[PDB]
Amino acid sequence: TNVYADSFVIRGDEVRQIAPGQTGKIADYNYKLPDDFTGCVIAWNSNNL
Amino acid sequence: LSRLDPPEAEVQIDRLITGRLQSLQTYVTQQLIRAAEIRASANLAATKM
Repeated sequence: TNVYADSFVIRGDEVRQIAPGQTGKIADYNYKLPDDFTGCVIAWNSNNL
Repeated sequence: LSRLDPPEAEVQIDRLITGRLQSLQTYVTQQLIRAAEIRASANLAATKM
């Protein structure tokens, strides 16, 4: 039907927090995903940028 | 419900629900068979009357 592309930048240590049923400062106060989330998550380092 | 996250509570409650509804089905089947027996007895009683 549609594609929602959501973009941001965070430290690598918190990358694991982006998934259904996660906990953390990012997961609770920054960006919350539904438990039944369908779709893909992509991340790559941007220290040079 | 009061000790674990919703993702884990889902699995635990799933196990409990499966067990309990299985118990209900067992009970209902036993009741059906026993009711058939009672119906046979009642038909015999009516014939005797």
